[PDB]
Amino acid sequence: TEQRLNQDTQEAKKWEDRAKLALTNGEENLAREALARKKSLTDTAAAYQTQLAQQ
Amino acid sequence: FERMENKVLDMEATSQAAGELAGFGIENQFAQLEASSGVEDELAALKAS
Amino acid sequence: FERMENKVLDMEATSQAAGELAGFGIENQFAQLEASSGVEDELAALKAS
Amino acid sequence: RTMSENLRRNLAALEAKISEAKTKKNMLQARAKAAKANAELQQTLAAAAAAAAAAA
Repeated sequence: TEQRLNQDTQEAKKWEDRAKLALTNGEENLAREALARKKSLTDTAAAYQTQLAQQ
Repeated sequence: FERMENKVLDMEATSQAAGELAGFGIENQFAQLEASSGVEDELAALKAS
Repeated sequence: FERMENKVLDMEATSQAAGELAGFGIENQFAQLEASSGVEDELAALKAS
Repeated sequence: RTMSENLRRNLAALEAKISEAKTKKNMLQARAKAAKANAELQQTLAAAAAAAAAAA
């Protein structure tokens, strides 16, 4: 679970960058999409922290 | 020719009726709205940068 | 000649429709942006030299 | 050309949730393996306590 956690905490930063790269092109319709991808990664990363601390 | 024109018009109306009626319903009818994505708040926060 | 012109126009529209529709989707639609590479930060750092 | 816009939005709204499902399944399969490892451990600990070799 420690390996999985480190993947998703860096995959989210990829999508955070790609969102800002869309707003500088004004393409809000695409920035919202990248933010939606980020959200579900942050939500599941919190599940690993809870699981790992218990284990 | 007259008899076969009427079959075409029956096909067309049957197809349009089902598609029009399938155009109703909340999931489709909301999918036509631009801000439906639900991330508008964090977009507004990002726009603070 | 008139009958065979219409076949050509049906081929052309079929080809264009699929390619246009395949032009959508995040992976393609982001591939058209120059800074999509994700290494812009370390490029900016290298530009400090 | 009103139908084609409607379909083209519906088509994007599907793949957006194939992406969500595919990230959740990874976290759920992880949890399913962990839960099953602990079940086998707790079963082993109970069987050992039922033998009570230390009491014999």
